[PDB]
Order: sequence, then C-alpha cells, then structure tokens
Amino acid sequence: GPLQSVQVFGRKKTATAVAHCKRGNGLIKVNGRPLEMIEPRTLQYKLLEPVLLLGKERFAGVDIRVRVKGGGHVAQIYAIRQSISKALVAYYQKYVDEASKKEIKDILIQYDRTLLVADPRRCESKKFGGPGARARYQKSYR
Amino acid sequence: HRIRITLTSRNVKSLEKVCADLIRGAKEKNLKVKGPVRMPTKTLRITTRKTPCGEGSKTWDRFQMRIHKRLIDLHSPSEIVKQITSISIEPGVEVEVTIA
Amino acid sequence: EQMTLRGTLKGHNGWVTQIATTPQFPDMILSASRDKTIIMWKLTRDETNYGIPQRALRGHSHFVSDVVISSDGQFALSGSWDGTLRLWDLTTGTTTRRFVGHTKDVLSVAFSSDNRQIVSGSRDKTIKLWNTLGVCKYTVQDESHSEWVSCVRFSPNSSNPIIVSCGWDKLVKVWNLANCKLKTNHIGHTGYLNTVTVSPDGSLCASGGKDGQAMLWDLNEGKHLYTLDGGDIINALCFSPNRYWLCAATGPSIKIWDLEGKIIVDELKQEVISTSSKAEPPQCTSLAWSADGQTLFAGYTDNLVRVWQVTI
Amino acid sequence: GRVRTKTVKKAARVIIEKYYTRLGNDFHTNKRVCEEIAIIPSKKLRNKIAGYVTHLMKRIQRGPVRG
Amino acid sequence: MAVQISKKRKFVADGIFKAELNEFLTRELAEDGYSGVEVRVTPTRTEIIILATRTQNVLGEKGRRIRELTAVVQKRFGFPEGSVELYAEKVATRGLCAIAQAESLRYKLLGGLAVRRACYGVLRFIMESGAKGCEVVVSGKLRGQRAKSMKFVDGLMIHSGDPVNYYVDTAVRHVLLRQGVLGIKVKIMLPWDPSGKIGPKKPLPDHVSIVEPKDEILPTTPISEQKG
RNA sequence: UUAAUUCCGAUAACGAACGAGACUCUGGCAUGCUAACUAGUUACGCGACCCCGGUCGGCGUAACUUCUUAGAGGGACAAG
RNA sequence: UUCGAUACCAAGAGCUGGUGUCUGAGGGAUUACGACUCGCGUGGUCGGACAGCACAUGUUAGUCAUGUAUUAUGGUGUUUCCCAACACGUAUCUU
Repeated sequence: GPLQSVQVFGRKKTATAVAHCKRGNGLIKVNGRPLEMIEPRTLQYKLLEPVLLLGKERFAGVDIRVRVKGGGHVAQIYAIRQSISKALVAYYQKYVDEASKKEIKDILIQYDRTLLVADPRRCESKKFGGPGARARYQKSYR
Repeated sequence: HRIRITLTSRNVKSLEKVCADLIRGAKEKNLKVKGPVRMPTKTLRITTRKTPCGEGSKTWDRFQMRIHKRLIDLHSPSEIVKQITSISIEPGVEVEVTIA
Repeated sequence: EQMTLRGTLKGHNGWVTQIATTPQFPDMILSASRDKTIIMWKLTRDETNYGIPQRALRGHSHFVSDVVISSDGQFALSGSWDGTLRLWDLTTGTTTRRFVGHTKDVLSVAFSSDNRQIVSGSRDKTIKLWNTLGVCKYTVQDESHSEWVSCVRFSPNSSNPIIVSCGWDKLVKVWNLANCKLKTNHIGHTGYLNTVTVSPDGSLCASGGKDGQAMLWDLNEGKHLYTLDGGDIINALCFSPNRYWLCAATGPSIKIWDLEGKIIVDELKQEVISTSSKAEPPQCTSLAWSADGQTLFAGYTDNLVRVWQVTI
Repeated sequence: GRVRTKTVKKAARVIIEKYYTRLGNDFHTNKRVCEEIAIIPSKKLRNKIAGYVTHLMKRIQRGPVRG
Repeated sequence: MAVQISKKRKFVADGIFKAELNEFLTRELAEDGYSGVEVRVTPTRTEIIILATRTQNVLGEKGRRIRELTAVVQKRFGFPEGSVELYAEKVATRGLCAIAQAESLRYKLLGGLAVRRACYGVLRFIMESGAKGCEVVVSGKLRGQRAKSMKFVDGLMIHSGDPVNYYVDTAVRHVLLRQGVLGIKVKIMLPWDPSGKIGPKKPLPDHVSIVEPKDEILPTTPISEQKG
C-alpha cells in the first residue's frame, strides 16, 4: 500500500510533542519507550485517556512515533496525550471517513477539551520592586 | 563557487530592503541563490537604575537593542555579484562577503 | 404544483457562501463556507439526512468565496479572501496547484467550457484570467470597474467567446475573450451588484443587486429586456437548466419566476418558523440546480443547506 | 470594560451618513468597505469602527436613532 | 580582522563612536549653527555628513576648519589617511530643527536680548516656519537669586505614546550666564506630509480621514453603451 | 454607565485640543504563503545489536518545511 | 405512431492551452548631457527623455506671420547601458 503519513504536535506549556502517525499494526511509543514506561507513572491514565476512550479497535490500524522537547514532566505528559489524540483525528479525516473523524472528535472533545485545544497560558514576566510577577517586597513603616 | 553574503542591521525593514534587492540582483543575472536564512535575533539588554542619586523610590530603566541577521548563499564567480553587492548600499545595513 | 422540502444538510460550521453541482455525480455537491473548508457531500436521500459529508477540503487561510466544479468531476477550483485560488482533485481532496497574483480578497472565480481557462473577480479593481498551470495570462484594470468586481462569468454559448462582469459601481461590463477588452456597458441599476448569472442557453443575463431588482439584459444585443422586483435584497441568482425559470434569493426567501408570463412560479420561505422571538431570520446565501433541474440546493446563513424538489 | 471612545463613535456616525448605501448587517463585508472608504491608520481601530457601524445600522431599521 | 570583535561589541562600538563624535561637534560648532551628523562607511571610506545651517562657518577659510576637523577625527579614532572625507550640507527649513532653535536662543540670551523677548521671538519664528505647535521653556535664576521656569507654548503638542518618537522633536541645552546655568527645553511638533521632507509620512494613529463620496446622479431607467 | 471628564442622556450651549484610549514592544493561533548544509524532519542506503520487525544524538545524500528560526500578511469587533 | 433532443464515432475543420521565432511599445538604473554647492576636486540632483543636434533633416503649416530659407515657439528624427509581448504582437513544434 502507499504513503499514509501525518505529523501532528501538541503543546501544553513551553514543552511540545510531535506524533508521526502511519499505517501498520497498533504500536504507540514515545522516544523509544512504550506508554507504560514514560514518567512519572503516577500520570499513567492521563496518557491512556485517548486509548481507554476510543478503544484499541480504532488505534490498531496505525502506529505512532511521538518525540518530545521543552518544558517539564507534567507539561510533556499533557503534550504527548494531546499529540497522539490530535494526530489520530487529523489522520481519520485525511485518509478515512469524515463521519469517522466526527465520531472521534465529539467523543474526545466532550470528555475533555484539552486533548485537541492547547491551554494558551505562559509564565508572565517579572517587574522590579517585587520577587515575582505581582508579589512586592516588604514595605516598612516606623 | 559558494559565495556567502551576511546582511546585519539594527533596522529590520532597511535590512529587508537590501535583502530583497540582492535576490532581485542574483535572479536578473541568472544565478543559483539560497534564499535569505533568518538567523535568530540577539537582544542587547541593559537594565539601569533611573535616578543619578540614591534617594528616589526604587525604579529601573530597561534599555534594549535588537540586532538582526540574514545570510544569502550564491553559486557564481566573484566579480559578477561584486558589481551587484556594490549597488544599493544603505547607511543602516552592514554587509560581509566570504568566497569559499 | 410547487417546490417542497424534505430535510437539511448539516456539515458546515461557517455560513455556506456558494454551491457547485456537476452533471456526472447527482449524489455529490460541493459547498464553500465562512471557515477554511470546502465540504464535498454524498447524497443518500434517506430518512435521517438527505446527504452526509463525504469529504472536507481544508488548506485556505480565510473564508472560501467561490467553489466551481470541472466538466471532468476530478477538479474543484475554489477562490478565498486571502487572494489565493486552489485547483483541487476530489479523489482525496489533497492539493494539486494554487494561483497567486490577486492582492486583496478574491470574490468570484469561473472555469471555461473547455476547462482550459480560469477568470477571477476581486476586491482590487481587476479581472484576472489564468492558464490552467496558475500563471497570469492577462489582467484588466484600465477600462474596468471603478469599485469591487463582485462576480465574473464565462460563456456557456462560447460561439461568442464573451464574459459578463457585475461590480460595485452599479454597471454590468461585457468583454470579448479574443483580446479581453470592453464591448458594451449596462447602465440602469440603483445599488452595488451581488451576482450575475447567464441563462444556460447563453442568450441573456440576470443581474441581482442590493435594491432587490433582477434586470434581464440581452447578450445577442447590448439592450435591456425587462425587470423582476423580488422585494428584498437578491443575494444569489440561478437559472433552470431545462425549463425557462429564474431562481432568485430575495433576502431570506428564494422566489422562482416564469419568463414566458412574468409571474412567480413559487415562493420558498422555510416555514419551520424559528425566529418567532425577536431577531432577523437566517437568510439564504447561495443556491444551485442539480444535474436535471428537478432538485434545488440553497445554502443558508445559519450553517445549513436546505434541498427543495418540484413535487409534480 | 468595552466602552467605545468618541473617536470610534464619531468615525462610525460620519461613515454611515456619507456611505449608508454600501454598509449592511454583515460585520466582515463593511469591515472591508470601511477599510477602503476610510484611510484609518491602525487595524484594531478599523475593527472597532466597523464593529460599531454594524451596531448603529442594525438599529437604524428598528427606528429612532438620534445622533 | 585578527582582533575580530563580536557583532554585539562591534555595533556598541559603532554607537559609542557616534556618541563621542556628536559630543565633539556639539561642543565646538554650537556657535556655527550645526544640526546633526550622519556616518556613511562607504567601501574603504568613512564619509561623515555634517548637517549645519550657516555652512560657511563650519567650513572656515578655504576649508581650513574642515581640514582641521578631518585631521583630529582621523588622529583620535585611528582611521587611515584619506579614508575620512567630511561633507557640509545646510538643512532646508532650519525652523523645524530643535537643536538649531535651542542653541540659537542660547546665544541670544547670553548675547543680551531679553528672556521674554527671546522666547517670544523664537516662538513666532517656529509657528511661521510651519510647526503644528511649539514649546520653549527657559528655567534657572531669573529676576534675582531664587530660580523660576517661564513656559511659552502656541498650538497643538502631544506628550504620551509612541507617536512622540517621530512627531515631537526635542532639544535640552545649558547657557553660561553670570548668576549660573540657565536650562533651555525646546519642543517642536512637526507637520505631517505624504512627501516626507519636513515632517513624518505616518499620519497620527487616531487621526481618521474619511473619503467624501462623489455626489453623482442615479440612472432612472436602463440605458446601454454598445461599442467595439 | 465605564478601567477612565469612558460614553449615552439631560441640556444655553455647539464644536474641539492635551492626559485617558489609540500608539509601540511582548504573549498566544496558522498542517496557508516566501525560505533554510550555521535548524530539523520523513524516507533511503550502508553499519551495530535483540528475536521480517524493534531501537539507534552510528554514519551518508533524495524529497521536503510539520517540528526550530524571523519576515510579511490574516485573525477578535461585544461580532452571533 | 410521427416529431426533435440525447449517449456516441468518423470526416476533417477551428478555438483555447503548452512551447517558444522575432521586432522591440515600454520599463529601469548612470555615465552623456542639464544644473547648485564648491573646500574647486567633488558633493547634491534632475536618471534618457528635457537634454542637445545644425541649420545637417524624417513630414508639412497661416498663406499670412514674416519683411518672401523662413524657423514658426511644424515639434519630431539622431541617439547611452540593462530587463523586455499582461505590447496577451506573430514563426515553428503540439493540443
């Protein structure tokens, strides 16, 4: 069979995750490791959210290679859970039924919006006279 | 044949004028040209106190100076683009040409 | 008799702006919306939905202004507000070629009868026509519209290789494709012109403006025939491919006239009255005849396409 | 805190009184009309002017506009 | 070359060169009607353009002053001989140069024209030159030992925002009088012109201009204009 | 009523100016555009290993611009 | 059951599109020439149309101006370095 490749990303924080979706059998791996080995393990289910909800029936046609950079631990975990979900929606509209994508999008978006839409918040700048963005140094009377 | 022109300026649209001028030159003289590679900008940042003395409320100035860089590669002998690079020199933009 | 509704098509998120029908695939339409998507459909004519969206043609920057099918059925040319055109194949909906040169918004696009010429009307005072490999053949700005060239339309009867142009300076301009130059101006209108459509027999043209007066000019001659006061603003005009009917989108209603006796054949408001509680109704934006002229599609403002059929 | 200043309001009233026949109910078309007819020097000001134009004109029909 | 300064240190060195040069020319040619400097580093040349108003005096006697200034600027800044060619250019519409007015007022006040009469005299020259509005402040020890600040404004003057950068031309100066330093602050708001000669080309970011419609006449009944 | 002498209303006041707002820099969006051996990707050939595949910041040059860079425009207005 | 339109191929036709032969209408810089500054060298700037031609000369224009070779203010030919048919001009090769 021919080319069925799509690369889609997911940002939540300074971090970014990019997922290379392509036809094969079901295999989802982040910087080599399977999704059971990406740390911290406390956020196991947060990575399994799109798998657990869409089922392995929808994933088993294609394999995804995720690659991550920037930000921290929680950030990159919210980046990868976004990246694989967005990649599959983008795949399932470009190469198979438009009703199939409509089915996926409506299921994912109504459980939680953050699987598709990035949270636009970024660390606000510091200004003089204070140790953070808004908190100020201690003024002394008498 | 791999001549490289590095255009550097504090003004962006004056840099883009000279950059868009040299590509027009290379194309109208029938030469292989790698488009302008926008190298990351550098922000010369100096933050001073505002008061000359000591006894004003603690206020700081934040002086910035952005410096911008394009480089355009050309596969041609020296003396053709020498005549082009000599054309359209602005007071703002700074040109450095290497041969190999 | 009359024209009656069955149901609506739900596949757009922005306002549907234009529809393009092919005589080869009567269970397939294309509709251009006020998002960056052109929806190709697959019409089942079933109970839950008359048609289901089969394909999403994405890859524009702004609102898609016009969509036009080829005679083949394997090219759909589209024009958008980013000044680009996209010649696309409906096999997958992937990109083949894109047109650049127009500066402001491109408003209306059109193919030739031989699928060998493009022509584009824009918000800059220019009618640009292209070869099929997306380089500018000719632009006309000199003896052209002083305001926006809203709509441009090529000859169905190209024995006179003509083109008709309605703009925002309240004239219609007829041009010779021999040299792409001005032949006759059509002065008489009282407001900017939205649409101009040529009769499928390629003999006379109907011009619909703001005021809501549909004027029939001649193309055999440079002369006027008669007028049809639809009442409300005429958004989009469409002509019956078999019968001698006009179909005009007079604001929130589409009124179809007979031209033999100047009387309304039928009037079409969606009497499913939804705006009964203080607001303007969602109005029809464009409309398209099917393969035969038995089935009318009408694109409306509220992200809907309603499909009417002549019952008798 | 979306109170339009005298600049946006006066510009809107002057644009309608001179060019009533072009401006309509749609925000996006009369954004493009105001863009062409008025040499407005910034994009956010053009959007705020165009915004208030398709509020005044959407109430002219209802009736008794004063200014 | 061998020392091979970074772009950061090079561009700061280029800036400081202009800073010390502007200081030198302002100190010397203050009483010769000098506007400003422009530095074109032509291929193996350094073509310094001096903007003046009375260009015969910044020129000297058979170009004695220019040859004098070329010799010392070559000597201090360590350029090679011949690679430093000065060019005196008198500015058109001197009235709209803040430095020309501030340094002229200075040499009137220390000359012996009255403070009130000097300020009014400069103010009237600027508004007839065609500035949109001007402001001349003269502060220091006026009419005895305790110091005052006299403020002479006529026309429009803006104070806040970015347009202050390219519409308001300023000049702060000191004059030597016997009681002490008199501080001068001259502000000139420039007029806008699409030409870009005397003022800026960017119109004020809230000055909205409306095209007036062509008062045409509607065609009552359909006509046509057939040709070929 | 507004963040605001910000507007609408009342109205012997009408029409304006400075400050406010606009403006400038930055933050976030583009699977659209112009471009990248001083950014990288997807393939591809060789090379190592585990049992055709898996991993490779091991190597090397055909497509490209999603990922990175900085230019232009688009985008949001109380618009629905 | 006769009257006129529709799914197709054969007889060549035209058109449009590709390709590009060719002239340059033009478009530009700068340097020719034109000036203004001059410290005498440049510098600034009109950037080929504004610039001048030698009565050389492309045409004729009131037949009255002139004072009847005549230069009217025929106002257009000679003539520098580039990109040049959206100047849709046309060769050839094809749809």
